[PDB]
Parts: sequence; C-alpha cells; structure tokens
Amino acid sequence: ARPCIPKSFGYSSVVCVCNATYCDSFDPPTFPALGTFSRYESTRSGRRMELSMGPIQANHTGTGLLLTLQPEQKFQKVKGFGGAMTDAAALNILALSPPAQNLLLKSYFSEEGIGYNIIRVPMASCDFSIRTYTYADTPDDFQLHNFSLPEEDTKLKIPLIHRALQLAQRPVSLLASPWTSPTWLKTNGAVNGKGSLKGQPGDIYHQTWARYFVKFLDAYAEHKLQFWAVTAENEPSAGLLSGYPFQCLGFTPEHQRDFIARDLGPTLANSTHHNVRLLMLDDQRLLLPHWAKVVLTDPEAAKYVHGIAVHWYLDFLAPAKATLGETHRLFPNTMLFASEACVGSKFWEQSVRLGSWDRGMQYSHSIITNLLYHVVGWTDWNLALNPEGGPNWVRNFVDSPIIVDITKDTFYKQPMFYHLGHFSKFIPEGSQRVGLVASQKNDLDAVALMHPDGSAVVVVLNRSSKDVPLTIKDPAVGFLETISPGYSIHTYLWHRQ
Amino acid sequence: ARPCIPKSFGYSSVVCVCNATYCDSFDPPTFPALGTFSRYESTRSGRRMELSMGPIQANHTGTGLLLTLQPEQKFQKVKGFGGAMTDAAALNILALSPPAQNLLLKSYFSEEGIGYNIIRVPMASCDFSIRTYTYADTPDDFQLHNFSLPEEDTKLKIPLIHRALQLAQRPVSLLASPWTSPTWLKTNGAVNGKGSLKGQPGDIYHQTWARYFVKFLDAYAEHKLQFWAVTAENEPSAGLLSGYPFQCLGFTPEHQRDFIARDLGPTLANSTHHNVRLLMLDDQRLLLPHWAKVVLTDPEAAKYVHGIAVHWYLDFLAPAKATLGETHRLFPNTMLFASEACVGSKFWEQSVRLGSWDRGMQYSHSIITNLLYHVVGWTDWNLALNPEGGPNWVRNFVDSPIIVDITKDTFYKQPMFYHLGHFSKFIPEGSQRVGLVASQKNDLDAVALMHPDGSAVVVVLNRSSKDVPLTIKDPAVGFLETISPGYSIHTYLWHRQ
Amino acid sequence: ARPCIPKSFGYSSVVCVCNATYCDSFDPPTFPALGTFSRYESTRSGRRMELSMGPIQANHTGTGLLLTLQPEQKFQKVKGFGGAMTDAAALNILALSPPAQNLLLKSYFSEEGIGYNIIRVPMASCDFSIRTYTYADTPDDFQLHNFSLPEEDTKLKIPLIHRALQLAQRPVSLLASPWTSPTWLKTNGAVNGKGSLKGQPGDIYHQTWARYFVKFLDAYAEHKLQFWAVTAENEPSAGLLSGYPFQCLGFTPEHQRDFIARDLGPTLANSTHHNVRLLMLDDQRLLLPHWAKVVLTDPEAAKYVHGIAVHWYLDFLAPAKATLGETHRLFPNTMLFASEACVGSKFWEQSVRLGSWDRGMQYSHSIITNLLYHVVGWTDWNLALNPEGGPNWVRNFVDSPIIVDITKDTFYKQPMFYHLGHFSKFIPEGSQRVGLVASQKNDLDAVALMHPDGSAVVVVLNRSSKDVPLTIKDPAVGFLETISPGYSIHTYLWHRQ
Amino acid sequence: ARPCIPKSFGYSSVVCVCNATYCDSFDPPTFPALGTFSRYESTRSGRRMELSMGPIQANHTGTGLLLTLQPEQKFQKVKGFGGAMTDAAALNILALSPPAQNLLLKSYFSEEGIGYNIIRVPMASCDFSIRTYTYADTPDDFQLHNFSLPEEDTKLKIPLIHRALQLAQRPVSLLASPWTSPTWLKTNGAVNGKGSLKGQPGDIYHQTWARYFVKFLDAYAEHKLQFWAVTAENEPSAGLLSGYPFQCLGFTPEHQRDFIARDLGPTLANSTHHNVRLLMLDDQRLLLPHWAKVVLTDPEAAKYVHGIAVHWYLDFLAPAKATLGETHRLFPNTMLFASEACVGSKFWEQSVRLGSWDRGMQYSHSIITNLLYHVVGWTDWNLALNPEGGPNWVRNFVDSPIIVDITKDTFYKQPMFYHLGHFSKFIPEGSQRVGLVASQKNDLDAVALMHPDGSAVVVVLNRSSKDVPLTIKDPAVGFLETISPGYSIHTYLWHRQ
Ligand SMILES: *[C@@H]1O[C@H](CO)[C@@H](O)[C@H](O)[C@H]1NC(C)=O
Ligand SMILES: *[C@@H]1O[C@H](CO)[C@@H](O)[C@H](O)[C@H]1NC(C)=O
Ligand SMILES: *[C@@H]1O[C@H](CO)[C@@H](O)[C@H](O)[C@H]1NC(C)=O
Ligand SMILES: *[C@@H]1O[C@H](CO)[C@@H](O)[C@H](O)[C@H]1NC(C)=O
Repeated sequence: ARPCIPKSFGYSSVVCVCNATYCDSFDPPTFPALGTFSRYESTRSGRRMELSMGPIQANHTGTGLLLTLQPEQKFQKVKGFGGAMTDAAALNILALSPPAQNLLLKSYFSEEGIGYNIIRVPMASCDFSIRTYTYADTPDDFQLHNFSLPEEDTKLKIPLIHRALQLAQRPVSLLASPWTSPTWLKTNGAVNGKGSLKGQPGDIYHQTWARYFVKFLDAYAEHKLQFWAVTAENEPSAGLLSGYPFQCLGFTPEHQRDFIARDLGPTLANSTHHNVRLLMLDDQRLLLPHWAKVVLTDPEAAKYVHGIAVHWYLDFLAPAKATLGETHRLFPNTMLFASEACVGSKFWEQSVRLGSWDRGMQYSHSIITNLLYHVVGWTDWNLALNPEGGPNWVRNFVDSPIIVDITKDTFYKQPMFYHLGHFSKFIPEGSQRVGLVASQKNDLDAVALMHPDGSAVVVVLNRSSKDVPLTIKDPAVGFLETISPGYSIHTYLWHRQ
Repeated sequence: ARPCIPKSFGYSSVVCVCNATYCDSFDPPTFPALGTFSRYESTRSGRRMELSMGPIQANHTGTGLLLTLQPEQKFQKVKGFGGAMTDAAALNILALSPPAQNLLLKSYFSEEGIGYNIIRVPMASCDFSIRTYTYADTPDDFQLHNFSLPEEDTKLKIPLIHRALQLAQRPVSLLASPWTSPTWLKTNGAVNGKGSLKGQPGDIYHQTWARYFVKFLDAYAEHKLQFWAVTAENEPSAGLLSGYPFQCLGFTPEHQRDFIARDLGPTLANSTHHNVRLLMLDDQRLLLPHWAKVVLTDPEAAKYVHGIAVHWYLDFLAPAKATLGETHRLFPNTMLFASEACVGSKFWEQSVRLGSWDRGMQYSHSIITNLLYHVVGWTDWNLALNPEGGPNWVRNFVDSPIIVDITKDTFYKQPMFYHLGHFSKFIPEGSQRVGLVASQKNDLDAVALMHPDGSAVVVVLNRSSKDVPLTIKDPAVGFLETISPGYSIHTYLWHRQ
Repeated sequence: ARPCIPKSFGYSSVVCVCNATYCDSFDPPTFPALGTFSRYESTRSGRRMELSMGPIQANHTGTGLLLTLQPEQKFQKVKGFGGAMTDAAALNILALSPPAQNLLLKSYFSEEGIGYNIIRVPMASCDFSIRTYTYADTPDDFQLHNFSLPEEDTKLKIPLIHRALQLAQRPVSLLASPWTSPTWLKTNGAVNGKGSLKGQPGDIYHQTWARYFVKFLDAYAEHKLQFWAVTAENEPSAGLLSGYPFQCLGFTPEHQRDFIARDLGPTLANSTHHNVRLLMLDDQRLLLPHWAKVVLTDPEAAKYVHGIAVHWYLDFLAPAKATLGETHRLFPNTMLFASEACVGSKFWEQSVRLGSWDRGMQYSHSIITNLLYHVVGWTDWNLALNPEGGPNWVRNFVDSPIIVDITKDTFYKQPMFYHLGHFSKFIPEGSQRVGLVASQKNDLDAVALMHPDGSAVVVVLNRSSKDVPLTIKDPAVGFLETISPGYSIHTYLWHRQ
Repeated sequence: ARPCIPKSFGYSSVVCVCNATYCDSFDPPTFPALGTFSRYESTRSGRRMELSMGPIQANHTGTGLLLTLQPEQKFQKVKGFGGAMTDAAALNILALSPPAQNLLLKSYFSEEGIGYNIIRVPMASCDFSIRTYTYADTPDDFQLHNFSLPEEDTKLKIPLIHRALQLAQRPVSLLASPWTSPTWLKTNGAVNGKGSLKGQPGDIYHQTWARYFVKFLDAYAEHKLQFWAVTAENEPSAGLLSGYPFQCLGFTPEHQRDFIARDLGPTLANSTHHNVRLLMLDDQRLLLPHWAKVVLTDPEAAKYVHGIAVHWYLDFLAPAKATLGETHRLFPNTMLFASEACVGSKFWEQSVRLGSWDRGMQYSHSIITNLLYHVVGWTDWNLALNPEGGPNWVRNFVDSPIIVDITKDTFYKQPMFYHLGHFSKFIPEGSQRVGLVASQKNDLDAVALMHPDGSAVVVVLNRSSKDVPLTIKDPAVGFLETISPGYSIHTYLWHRQ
C-alpha cells in the first residue's frame, strides 16, 4: 500500500516517481463504518490521496459554509472514467521494462490504482501516431479486401488493452473514434487539410466508410475485444478548415446527420455488432446546442444515436449552461459524454510540465462542471506521453497524467493523475449525481453522487490560496466538519444505512 | 528500357515518379569496341543516367583540364554498394501493391536497376522501428532459450531480403549490426540512454551477449540466409552519453577491445558461423585513428577483426586525411568500410526534400572522398522511407533515396538514388581503384577504377554551376574529349584492349 | 486617383504594393443623384474597393434574396473606427522614408484613405514594444514626481499621432489603455505574471495608480493631445494567470469595481480631465454579462462608467447574443466598444500571411456581427507590423493590415485593410444603424446604416464560393438589382432624397 | 559574502537562485600566505566555489597521480574571459527590477563575482535579436547618411555596457562583430540566405561596408565606449549556404583576404580608430588551418590581422591539435581567440536545461583544451536568456550561464556560470600558461598558469564518477595533496615567493 515518492521538477508541485520495483498504491478499497466518514486529500504541498477518517456529529451551529445533500434530487447516472490508448501511449508504455509496465497499468486500471473503466481506442492513426495510416490504404478498395490492422494494433494497442482489462475488476467499456478515412474516400486526397467524404450520403463512398466501421469491429472481435460505443468521427468540424495539420474528415452537421441516417446507422444495425452504441459530435461543446438540434430533430438519425460526445481544451473556457445545459433540456434522453479532454500549451508553457498543480485543478474543475451539467462520463486523452509530450508525428504538443522516461525506466504520476483519481477511484459505474446546496457564496467547487449501494461521495476542490472551514450536512446521518486547505482537493465518503 | 518520368516539388531538381505499372530502368548494359566509350549523364536540370557514346581517338585537342588514367598505380579492391533493410524500409516497401514492390526492388537490386550487392540488417529494433524490442526480452535467460525472431524479421525483413537476392545476378553480401542488448544485460536496464553491458569482459553477461550474435545467425540460417559479416555494435560511442534517445549499448574503445578479445571473437570462431567476419567501430570517423589504435594494437583483439566500419553522418568535424588516411597508414591490412552512409542534414531543413540536387551531390562527393581514402564499400541507411522520413519511433531527421507514398501506390526516386547508381551500377565487387592524375588544379571530383575484366570506369561529379571542358587520357587507348556541365555527374566506361 | 498594384505571396489573394512614390488611393467620394447608387467592390480574385454606379429602379426584376432597408427601426450610433499606435507600429512606420510615411498615414487617416477617426494608444509598454518600461519606474514616488515620457512617446508615438490628425478631415478620438503599472505597486514586483495592485482600493497604492492616469493625460496635454477616453486596464483577467508573459495587471471584476469607485473615478473627476470617459473590461467578450453585472450594479462604480470595451480573441468561445446581446439588455445605456480587434490565430499558421483573403473576411464578418449586437466602434490592434508580425518582445502570434518591409522602403496593404475600409471609409461618426430584413434564409452577412445627413449605406459580405443574386429595396427610392460574387465584400451608398 | 541558494529543476544538479535582495557572492580576493594553497571547489552534488585552504608539504612518496608544474616552459599570455551583450541578453536583464539587475551585472563583472574582462557586442541585429535590422537600412545609402544606432543600442546594449564597466576593477575589452550588412550591399538582397558582398573587393559596395565599421565605431565613441577589437564577420562560412536561416554575409577565404587587404584594413588605418585590432575568421575551427593560410600568407592582408577568432559548438567534437595546433605552428605571432561558444540542444535535449552538470563540464573541458592549444581568450555567447532560451526572432535554441525569470523577478546561475567562473575569476589579463606534466595516464583535465605578479593557478576538472587522489608538485614550493572528487572542478592557487 506504498506511499508516493516525490520529485520537484521546479514547478508548483511534485510528481510521484514509479519504476520497475516501486509504485505508490492503495490498500484494497473499504467503506467507513457507520457514524464515520473517510476523506482522501491531495495538496499542492505534496499530500497524495492520504486517507484520514472522521466523525459525523449530530449537531452544528452556523455560520461557516454548509453544503447540504439533497439525496432526493436525482440527476444523471454515471458511465465512467478513463483515457485513450493512442499509438504514442502504447509505445511509451511498452518501452519500459515489463515489470514497470504493470505498475503503470495497475496505477490506472487496478482497484489498488484509480479504477478506470473506459478506454478510447483510435481507429487507425491520429496525431499521436508516428506515421499516418488507415486500415485500408489501397486506393479504390471499395470492397475493403485490403482492410487490415497494422502492428500498432496487433502488437501495441490490442495486447495492452487485454492486459488493462485483466487488471481491472470493474467491467471496462471501449470507445472507438476514427480521425480520418482512407484518402481515396476524401475529396482532397490527403489525411489532413480541408476535405470530407466524396459524393453524397447514400452512395458508394458513404457505404464503404460505414462498412469500414464494421470491419474495424470485426477485426477487433477476433482479438476478443468488444466495443461499448463508437463515435461518428473525431472533431468533424476540424476537417472543414483550410490547412488543418492532422488527420481528419470534415462533416457539417447536415452531412453528419445524413451519414448516420442513410449509412452508418443502418450498416451498424444490419451487422452482428448492432449492440454497439453510437455517439455524435465528438467535438468542442461550443458547437452545441446547434449540432444536436440539426441531427436529433431528424427521427431518421435519432433512432441511431445513443449519446453526444464532447471535447474541451482546459486552458480555455466555455459557459457550459448555454451548451451542455440547453442541450440536456432539448434532449434529456440522449446522454452527454466527455470523450476527450486535455491541457495545452499556453503558449508560454511548455507542453509537459512535471508537477504543475494548475493543470491538476483544471482537470478536476472541468470534471466538476461537467458532472454539474448532466455529462455521464469523462475520457482523458493519451494515457501516457514522453517528457516532450510525444511521440507526435506532426509536433502537436500536450500534457498527460503519466509521463514516461524510457532512459530511466521510470514513470512520473503528475498532479493531473491525482485530480483524475479523486473521481475515477470513488465513483463507480451506476453512481447517480444528486443535489448539493451551498449555504452561501464561496470559492469551492463541489459535487455529490450516490453509489449503486446507496452510499455517498462528495468531491471538493479548492482553488483559492485560502483555507475554508466547512460542514457537509446529510439528513440521514448528520454533519461532517472539515477544512478545505487552499489548493487542495478532497473526496469524502460515508455510509448512509 | 523506360525513361524517367519527372515530378518537381519546388526543390532544385526533380524526382522520378514510379508506380505499379511504370518505373524507369536500364537495358542490360553494353560495352562498345576499343576506341569507343560509354557516358551516363545526370544533371540538376533533369537528365537521369542518360546513355551516350563517343570516340576515344589519338589526337588531343582539349586545351583545358586533362585527367590521365594510370592503371599501374593500384589501390583498394571494392566490396560493393547497398543500403539498410530497417523495419521502416520493410514497412514502406510492403505498403505498395505487389507489382509496385517488384519495381522498387528491381530498382536497387536488379541489373536493370543499380545493382546493389550489400544489405545492412539490424539485429532487432533501432529508431527506424515502430517499437522497441530485442530477440530475447524474457529476463534471466543466460542460455537464451527464449531467443526468437519477431514478425519484423520473419514476416517483413526476411522475405524482402529473399526477393532482393532472387532479383540480383551479382552475389549479395549481408551485414548485421546490433543497436541494443536485452535490457537485462545492461547497466541501466533501458533500451537507450547511458548504459553498457553489466560487469566486465569474460563474465556471464558478456558471454550471453556474445552468444546472442550466434543465435541471431542460427535463426537467419533457418531461413536460408548467411551473413558476410557482423559489426561489434552500432554506434558504441552513443551508448556513453547521458540521455541518448535511440537504442544504443555503450563501449569505450577499451571495453570493445576486450569484448572482442575475450567474448565475441572466441564465440563466433567456436561456432559454425566462424566464417562470418567482424567489423569494429561502426561509428563516426572522427573517432579514428584512436579507436583503431586501442583495438588493433592488441593482438588478442586484432586477430578476430577483419575491418573497421564507419558512419558518414558527422564527417564535417574531420576531414578524411586525418581519419581514414591515418588509419590506413597505421593499419594497412584492415579494410575500411562505410557502414552508414547517410545525411538528412541541415537543421533548418525538412527531413525529406523531394528532388534535392544538393543531397544527391552530398552522397556522391563523399563516395568520391571515401574511395580516394581507401574505403572498400558503402552501405546507405534506409532502403525506403515514407515522406515524413519515418516511421521513426523517436524523431525523423533523415532523407532516403526512395520515398514511398502509400495513399498513391507510388514511389519517388530522389537525386540521391542516381548518385548512388553512378557508382553502384558500374563498380562490381572485385573492382580495384586505380590512379587518376589531374594535369592542373580543378574544382571537379573524379575517381578511376578498374573492373575485374580489366575494363575502365571513371565517375566525374561537378558541384559547380559552370561547365568544365575536360579530356580523359587512357595511355593504352587515346583521348576522350568531353564536358562536365555545371551540376552534373558523369560515369565513363571503356574497354582498354 | 490611383489603382492597386497587386502582388501575390502564394496565398489566396494579393496585397497592394506601396512605396515612396506610388500608393493606391481614392478620389474625394462623390454622392450621385437620387435613383442612383454607388457600389465599391473587393474580391478574392483581385478587385480592391472598385467604384461602379447603377440605378435604383422602381420595378423589381429580382427573384432571389431581397434585403429591405427599414429606416424606421433605429439602433446604435457609431463612434467610429481605428487601430493602435503601439511601439511596434510606430517603429515599422518610422523606418520608411518620409515620403512613404505619409502615404502610409494617408492610407489610414486621409479621406483619400479609409478615414480612420480613432487611435488607441498604450500607456507605456506592452508586448508590441521592444523593451519593458513604465512612466514612473523609480520606486517610492507615490506623488509621481519622477513621472515622465520616454522616447517611445515623445519621439515616435506622439509625432505620428500629430500627423494622423493633420491629415484627417474627420475629428479623431484618442483612446488610452495601460498594460502595467510601475512594478513597485504590484503584488509580485514584476511587469508580468500573476499579480495585482498592493493592498486595498482606497489605499496609497491605488491612489498613486489613479494619479498615474492623470499624470499621463497631463503629459500628453502638454504635447497638445487630449483623450476621448481611457480604459481601466488592458486585459485585467490576464493578470490573474501565473506566468502570464506580457505586461499585465490583475483585477477581478470585484477588484475593478472597487478601484473604479474609490480611486479612478473620483481622481479623474477631481482633475482638469474630468471630461475623459472611462471604459470598463477592455477584455475578452467571454467575460460578459458577468463582469458588467459586478461593476455596473454598484451605483458608486457605474456613475463613472461610460462604456464596456471588448476584445475579439477569444470569440469562438462565446456567441454574441449570449454576451454582447445579453449585456445590452441588462445595461442598455452603457455603450459597447471593440477596443482590440484581432486575427493571426490558427496555431499551424504563420503569424503574417501576406494577402490572405480569409483573415480579411474574419475582420469584416466580425464587424458585421458586432454591429448587429450594438457595438458602437472598433479599434484594430497594431496599425503596422514587420513581415515577422513583430517587433514583439515576447512572441509574434498576430497579423496586421499593413506589413512594412524596411529593406525595400515599401509596405503592403493586406485584404484586412480593405475589409476594414469597406466599413471605416463610409460610416462617419454619428452614423446610426438601422434595420435590414432578409426576405429569406441566406448566407450573406449584411448591415445597413444611415449617415448623419441621412443617406444610406449598406455593407454585404459573401464568405462563400458562389455568386448570390441580390436585390436591395429602399421603400423611399425603389430597388437595387445586383449580384454578390463569391468571396466578395460590397459597400453600397445612395441618396434617399 | 552570502552563499548559494539551491534549486533543483530535476536534472543532474542545482542552480543558484538570485533575486532583487539576495545573490550568492564572494569576498574580495585574498592572497594565501606562503606555505599554503587555496582551493575552490564546485560539485555535481551541489558545492559552489567553496573556499578551503591547505598545506604545501615539503615531501611526497609517489604511486598515485602527480602533476608537475614546469614554471620554465612559457606559453600564451592571456587576454581574458567574457560574454556577449546580445539584444536578448540586454533585454532579459533590463526586465528585472533595478536591484536584481545589479546583482546580475555584479555576478559577471564585479570583483566579488567571476571577473569578466571581455564583452562581445553584435554590430546591429543577430539571431538573438527580436527583429532584423542594420544601422543603415535606407536602400543605396552608399554615403551612409542614414546610418544610426536604434534603441537596442541606445537604451539596452550601451547603458548596460557602462554599468558593467563601472562595476569591474579590471580594464574591460569590447569586441564588435557584424552578422549582416544592409541587404542592398548583398548579392541576394536579404538579411539571411546564401549571398555575399556585391561586386568585387575595391569597389563601392566593399568600400561602404568598411566605412560602416568606422561609423559603428564613431557612433559608439559618441557614447564614450572604445573598442579593443572587431572581427571581420560572424560565421562567414554561413552566408555561402543555401537557405541559412539567420543574419549572415558570406565570404570565402579569398574574399575575406581581399576584403581585409583592399578595404577593411586601410579604411580602419586611415580612421581615428586605427588602434582597434582586427580578428579574422570568427567561425568553426574546422576551417583551420586552411583559412589562415589563405589570409595570412598574403602580406597585404596579414599586416592588418591582429588575431584569429574561433567558435566552438560544445555538443560536438573538433580535434584541435590539427586545427589550433597547426595554426599556431604556422603563425605563432597572430593570437588565437575563442569569440563564441555554446551548448545547443544536444538535439533531444531542450535548449535551456536548468541545473545540468554536463553542460557545465563542456564549458570547462572546452576552455581547458583551448588553453592547452594556444588560445588567449574565451568568450561565451548570450550573457542571459529566458527559460525558453530566448527571445530569439528565429527560434534558434541554446543555453546560457544565467537564466532570467522575469515574472518571479529572479535569475538562476547555472552550473556553466561556475565552470566559467573557475577560470574567469582567477586568471586575470596577462596571466601566462605554463606546463604541467602528469606522472601517469589519468582522466583529469588540467592546466596551469602563472599570474602577472608571479603567483600560480591550476584548474582540474574531473569528468568520471571516480574520485582521483592526487598531488600537484611545484619545484619552488613543494607538494599539494588533494583529491579530485568525481564530477568536480577545482581551482588551486598559491604564492610562490
Ligand atoms: C525504484 O524506486 C525505489 C523507491 O524510490 C528505490 O529505492 C529504488 O532505488 C528504485 N530502483 C531503481 C532501479 O532505480
Ligand atoms: C503510372 O505512371 C504511368 C506514367 O506516368 C501512367 O501512364 C499510369 O497512369 C500510372 N499508373 C497508374 C495506376 O496511375
Ligand atoms: C513604386 O511603385 C511603382 C509601381 O509599382 C513603380 O513604378 C516605382 O518603380 C516604385 N518606386 C521605386 C522607387 O521603386
Ligand atoms: C529572495 O532572496 C532570499 C533567498 O532565499 C529569500 O529569503 C527572499 O525572501 C527572496 N525575495 C523575494 C522577493 O522572494
């Protein structure tokens, strides 16, 4: 149940060093006894998911901040938490010695780690690949007779995915996203740039691209991997832009609507993988609510869409209410999902920044707002990167929660990995968000959920320099008195009955 | 046969576009009667090994530079020319349809092409792989019972080498270099960075490593391939710098010496592959004379070393006289061989420049400098690359004589390909370098060689923009009046009897 | 007078080349008889503010889009148009030989130019300086006795502003904005990064800061310049980001309010420059409605606030209706102003793209959108930049309408310059925006407005590849049949009596 | 006399942190008493120029290492040590609060710092400028009527130069170098790329460029700065290379020869600044001895050259015997001077690496070798850089002994600053190098010199892990017993009489 081993790389906080024989970890999880709460803390100063336990008192006299649970107010059920098995992530992980590979995967996927239950798999290459390739690169192969998985799947991604699922006790859901199609299906003849599918929904190009999905699933299935969902297309808006630098395939909302309706919906249904769900959008949430309007108000497309997938860059800011909120209002039965998230780049920073507390707080802060607005799940980008933040074929640099230093056979767990963990570890699939009324204006972000077994979890992130005394109230049991240290993140759990 | 189909990409000269059905090629070559010479010409302006004939007549009306063949001054015999069959070149070649594959192979290995007769083979992965593996990654296998060939070998490298050999009429020698040992023989337990073999020459580790070389040979023999030679280590000096990003394995001059004396030599000699030869260094020529002084002034080491392998990459930090020149002088019975003849060069430039005359000239100039200073052979780097210069699992940095474009089922033959060919096609194994005296100081680079059958070849690179009028005298035959245009390279051929 | 000399730099359109002796310009504009309209046209293909005339005819042959002037619907009045006299632009301008200087200035401030009537003028350094500095760098001068103007002001900015004025027939309004205070009033003792004023609104730090605005206005008064307005701080949100690289100065909405009330308002009002107005925010529209909610609901703050200044950055992150639109509603007697208009975005793009029609469109599209959501004026960023998009002491990131090449004593007028001119030349101060109803869903952006003398002016923008037939109806006059070419921007003008 | 405040940034060693109120520094220097040695040490594990003192024993009993001072073998006299006041250095330092600026300058230039006596000054912009610009950009200004210093000289470079000279006891020597001429004197008409001086030496182009040097010198003189020496040109080999990215101006050796002979030499001689020495070359030592041969074997050129300037790239390796060795041999009376040194990225390998011992070692192992082969002086590149290695207008990336953090108003002294200091501080101007023979093969790099007053210094660097015990012998005085801890650098000082 070993503790963190800290190193400062000169920024606001430390990272935790793992290596072939040592990684920080958890005792197998356990519930506190009735009358008591558990609290996990992580701070800028260096505390990393330290377990302390406390009393639920029957009394409180104001008037510090009070957060009141409203066990009555239901909201979204919760799908899960996870990240992406990008080519680069696979590569960095396999470049470490076997035993360090497992401490790596346990960190993410074990119950002794942060219990991830989602993995996003790209369908052939993205920008975290070291070459551009699709699974059907033979020109005019409308039948897809030359469709095959390269080594990047059969040797890197796929094996790693089996390993991850073995380590994990929680069932894991796989999510696929393609970035680009073969270039012979694309008006512009290249993996990138402006350009969309050739022709017209309904036609041969469109039928082929949809069969391509079934092939992807067929091929993955002979390796004993099944998918929970696919998405219609990564960042479809990206491919509508002149000079776009990585792999992509443009869709306007109309094009996407028609593609799903006339092609991808039916092709999926007629195949043995009909159970696989489909998500639309997979893009920046500012395209909302309009993108959903367009697609979903067509019953032909709607019978086919299970949910809407969104992205955010965390250095930036959207309102949320106007997007996710409004979207929920209009389509309260099509689940919002965050399918990709990540931090820049500033530009004055510096893609990987080892031990940055800021980048930690943005993850949690964005996870909180997302849960506050009906989002059922949250997927990180690359599971691992190197210290340059690659490999990337096109030099697009971003950070990752785990950083691999192949030359030292070590890997660093970043603050990000831990703010992610405050949720991933304590909110299993099934959890239902429920209400949490603040007694008054405050700087804290907080959120409450209930496990499938009635029990309670609350996450509190504090982004001020100042400490904030506070009480959480729960009617069925009482008051919890605590502090949120400035620059802290806490998770509280307690039994209710 | 078929001529070069030119495409430009906005660099100084053009590439020859080949695809599945068309590729530029040569006729079986044909040598005229006494008094007549053949001349093959390539020019920045676009000419590509264009054949033409002329007279060698008895009066001499050149009044400019004279170059006189001096067959009685005889220097080194040529082992030959080739390139490397890295993981990355096998992927790129295998991503063309079969018919385009054979035109690529015919291009290099057939006598319709440029008649390569050497292939350098990595033993397990380097940075031109898509993943970091060795042939025995299973720890504590000091007898290497789990030693085996992955799919890179058994499914990409071996079948490509078989095909190269069916195509070549000339015998082809194979040369092998390791980049790294299993990580569990290394001081640092990492595929890269600073790290040597564990312990010291003699011990269980050095013996295991030495054995790995044999296991490798055994394995390839099962696939019916024999090596001409192996190198002691690819860039042993790299393995001594902290943070080196590529696969390496460190040896000081002194350590390499003892690994050869104590371990490598005795092991090979004691094996059924004792006939395979051993090349030392495999590194930058700036490391010479020294590295040779340390290894060869010890008779236990020297007795097993046949040759000294050099890389071109650096070189501008030398020049030839101090390094190759001096090494010959000191050890005139140890042959000098260019094992990694490469540069994608100048920091402000892309890895791949399609159609760059500068880089084609860089190749030829330095084959000329190398022949004038005793070198007996040239291995280019990667047979083929994608247009990024990859795949490389780390960073791209280098060009290749052939660029493959999978999306288009086409490949491009760079000026480089032809500057190699002006030598590789007309200097069969066994050819001997012979003297060639300039009547006056000139800006051209010229070498003369004599074939085994006695017939004469001269190559004249012109790296300036001005046409140089030129005569070549063969005392046996007469005078050859000609011109070397700006930015041209000529190969002359004639019978002497 | 003289037409445009086009030059291409391999982007979608041309620049107009201008030097010491030639530069493209206009005749005094010339209003025609009733029943006749003037149209000025620019197009991606090469037309630049080309004048043609036609009839407004009482019958309506048009059958496509109809746009109908509705003079009875009246909205905001227009303050005007301009850009910033940063250090970078004063330098680029003053490195042209005098005769070329005046044609650059005529180009912007003349009525044979585009009739700028606003200049924004930083108060000491920002990033578009060559070095950092304030007007009182000598610590503990709480009375600012050692306050003075450097050469950047007294030698470059000021004289260049005098000549923009001499040249302009329209009154020109000056707007001033600080980036940072003396670093001895800051929490962090640095010209940048995270950090605010020290202590509390009310205190000696806030008092001294407020005095600095006056001391500035004093300084410029002595050079006979007077300001229309000042902003409270350039991008105040920025100073709340750790390691923000440019000169900033942090204010929370709450802190800005308090500083306006206690210090900035009284001090200006209690001074001989009581007439100068104050603009709040000067920041990304994303911060609205909130920022004005916080400042303007306090009657002590609000009585001193004339206007809310917005930046165009940081615009994709928010729709206009949610921001500008929602803000007007809430505070419909506070004007909206665009104080910094900016493009050079798309990370994978060079900062300056010579002759890019796309960036031109981004300007006009966004002036249209602004105008439809109540904005009264615009200030572009830098008046001039070098081809690097510097001088900038931090990093170059942005384009400018006029790019200066010192080495050729020439400057280029970008597509941007004309898209701005399609507005700034024909919409004098005092012009009022009026309604314009599309007969049907379309792709054009259009805005209609009414000069003080009540003549009509209409801009139409076509961000599409295809020609759009168009009729424009003035109920008072008749119909204007016309076509809006793909990738074109039109300005129409007609008498209404 | 305050000690070092250490920060780790995660690499092999610490930096010393300075700020507005605190900087590590020395006491005024002290004569050690006869009988004793002084020893300054700096270590990988964190010691920074710690003083200790010790006994000179009269006896020793050998077998370990012994290095014997040969006070009689005299070698080169020493000119000095210093760095370059680039635009980027000037501005990073002027960005700090005024008192942090003095601690910075004191560290380099004060006698309680590391004793710099050289400042190299670029003549107009180089790559560590934020805009390209010469002192005469008015096209065809052959008379040089528009020649003037821009602010970068007047407000950044010059003021600091005064301030550094005021803080230094030792006379400081200024060294000027141009990178580029006005573009209208250059065949290609650009600040960069391939291209040299128009026409032929003797002509107006050539004669103007030389007058440009006197102009530079006149203008500098108006500001009371006199120059010790000027170089004919920075990296003249650079401007002969197609597409070279920063400011350059190519010369072949003959061009340089004839430029100096026909123009630069006489022009300078005819001027009031005839006292100013002139160094040729200013480029990679690879060009040796060939470049010296060409210039100096022409009497007309040679009467004008005072010394030869060399550059080294510290990531790489040149031999030196063959370059500097020979060059001395041929021209013992024209001094050798290193005008620029720097560590790039080792290209994998960020440009600033805070706390790198390696890069520290490369400085000293370099300085020692320069010292061993006749060099009189040694000048570092940029005095100060930001953490990104800039600002650079072109992104060329290198490290610096001092990294400035403008936002924290701090600065870091890197290991490099201290390997520099071990020489700069203790080898005043006029010191003479003398012999030092090792009793036996070792790894230590060492060197010994004699102060002008008679006294001794030796420096010993240890680049192995192992500690090496050793004795230094001086005949006149006795034996010094000591260790050289692995990864350490010592300097020893003793009076002799
Ligand atoms: C791995 O980590 C543990 C804990 O820091 C440490 O004691 C050990 O030295 C490390 N092993 C290696 C190979 O560095
Ligand atoms: C290959 O190239 C030849 C000549 O350029 C051309 O005629 C033919 O169309 C090409 N083959 C294909 C399949 O494009
Ligand atoms: C200025 O531009 C005009 C038109 O391009 C041209 O006729 C003239 O040569 C230019 N002037 C100079 C000094 O180059
Ligand atoms: C800078 O100097 C010392 C060094 O540790 C420190 O105690 C002091 O507080 C620092 N000053 C600032 C402004 O941080």
